Amino acid sequence: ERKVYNDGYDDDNYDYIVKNGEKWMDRYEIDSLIGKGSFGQVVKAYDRVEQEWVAIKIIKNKKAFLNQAQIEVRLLELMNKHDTEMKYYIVHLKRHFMFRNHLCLVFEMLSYNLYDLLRNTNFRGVSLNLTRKFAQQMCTALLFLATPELSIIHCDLKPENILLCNPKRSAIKIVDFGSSCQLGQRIYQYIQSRFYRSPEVLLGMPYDLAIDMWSLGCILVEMHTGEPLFSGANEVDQMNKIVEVLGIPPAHILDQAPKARKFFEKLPDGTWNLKKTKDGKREYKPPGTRKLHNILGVETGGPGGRRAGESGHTVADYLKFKDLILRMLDYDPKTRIQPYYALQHSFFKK
Ligand SMILES: O=C1N=C(Nc2ccccc2)N=C1Cc1ccc2c(c1)OCO2
Repeated sequence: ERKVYNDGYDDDNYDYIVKNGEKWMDRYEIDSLIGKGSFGQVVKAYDRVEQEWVAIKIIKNKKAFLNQAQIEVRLLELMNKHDTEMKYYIVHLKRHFMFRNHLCLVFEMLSYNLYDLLRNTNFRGVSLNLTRKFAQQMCTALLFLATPELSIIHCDLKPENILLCNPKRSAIKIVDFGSSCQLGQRIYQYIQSRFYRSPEVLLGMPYDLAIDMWSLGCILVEMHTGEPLFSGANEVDQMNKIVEVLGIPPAHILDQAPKARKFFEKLPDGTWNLKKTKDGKREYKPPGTRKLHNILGVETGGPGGRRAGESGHTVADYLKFKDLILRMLDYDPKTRIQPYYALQHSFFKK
C-alpha cells in the first residue's frame, strides 16, 4: 500500500502534508508546524492581507472529522460574538474556509500552552502565585461558558488546551472546542482526556458543565506540582487513582451509576468497596490515604519541598489552595463548586 492521497496533498492519516514556505491563496504564508492532534494539525502562518501572524488549524480530510469541526466553528462563533468582556478568555476564530479538501480554522496567534510551560521549567512546576493567576482566569472563563445562552461544556480541558497570549506574561485563553457541546445536545460518552476525566463520565453517568471544573482541579494541581494528579493508564487505573486520594465515592452516586460495577462492588449491607483483587496483588494505596495535603506539601515546603523558604508559598496559602481544589474535586456534580462561588473563595482574596 503506497496510494497517493488527495492528489498527493495528504498523508495516510488524512492529514495535509505541511510544507514550510508554501503560500496559500496568495495570502497565508505557512511558516511551520506548531502541533499535531486527533483533530489534525496546527500551523504557524503569516497572513499577508491582515499583516499579522495567525495559527491555522488544518482539520483532517475525513467526513467524520469535518462534521465535528463544523460544530466547533458554530460554537466558536457564538462565543466570539457574545457580549460582556468575559469573551476574551476564549480564543478568537478570525475566519475559516475550505482548502484542498481540508476545513481550516484561522485563529489569532498565541504563545505556549501550559504543558509546554511546565516542561520549560523541567517539571518542577510553576509558582503558587502564578497557579492562582491561571486559576482565576479559568474560573471567569467557565462562568462565561455558563451563561444560559451558551451553556457550553468544553469536554477536554487540559494543559495543552490552555494557552498563554504572551510568552513573558500570565494572560491566557482556552482552545480546541472539538469535543465541546451545549447542555442537552450531548452526543458522546467517552469524553475528556483520561487524566482530566471526571468521575461521572468514568461511571457512565450523564454529565453537565461540572465536568470541566473537575478537569480544572486536576490541571491547577498539576501546574504547581509539575506532574498530573491522577495519572491513570486506563479507566480502571484512573478510577483507583482517584479513589486513592478521595476514597470510595458516595452510595447515592454509585447506586445510580451504570458502570459502577466496573470499578466497585456493593456489599450485602448496601455499602460499596473497590472490586476484589487477585490473590495477593497489592497495587494501590488504601482509599483516601494519599492525602492531597501531602501531594501539595502544605506543611513541608510545598511539592517535594521545592518551595522550602520562598516568598508567596505560605502554609496559610497552601491551606486556602487545598480547600478550593477539594471543592473542585467533589464526587457529586450537583454540589461541586461552581464558578460564581469559586471566584469568591479565600484563595483569591487580596
Ligand atoms: O484548537 C486548537 N487545538 C490545538 N491543539 C493543539 C495545538 C498544539 C499543541 C497541542 C494541541 N491548538 C489549537 C488552537 C490554537 C490556536 C492558536 C494558537 C495555537 C493553537 O498555537 C499557538 O497559537
